[PDB]
Amino acid sequence: NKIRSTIENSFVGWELEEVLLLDMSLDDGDSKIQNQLKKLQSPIILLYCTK
Amino acid sequence: GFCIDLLIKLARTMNFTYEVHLVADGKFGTQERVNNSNKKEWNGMMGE
Repeated sequence: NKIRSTIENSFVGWELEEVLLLDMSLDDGDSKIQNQLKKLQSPIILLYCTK
Repeated sequence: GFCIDLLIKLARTMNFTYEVHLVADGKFGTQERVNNSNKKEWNGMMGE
């Protein structure tokens, strides 16, 4: 929410390319996670996950 | 004037009232900074 709000309020040309919310705690979803990782490829990417 | 007659013509086929309120800024207004942060806010006409 903070990222989106500061992107919208800003006058700078920031272009968000999709949001990745894959869960690593799921079972048998490793192939889906790999597919999503392959699909998404950007020079700059932020991460929000545990250690 | 012109636009007033247009809205009167609109009224006779829409069954609604009106209370004219003239602008309090005297401008059309464009996308401008809020002068408090980086946010851009509407001024002039469209903000009203």
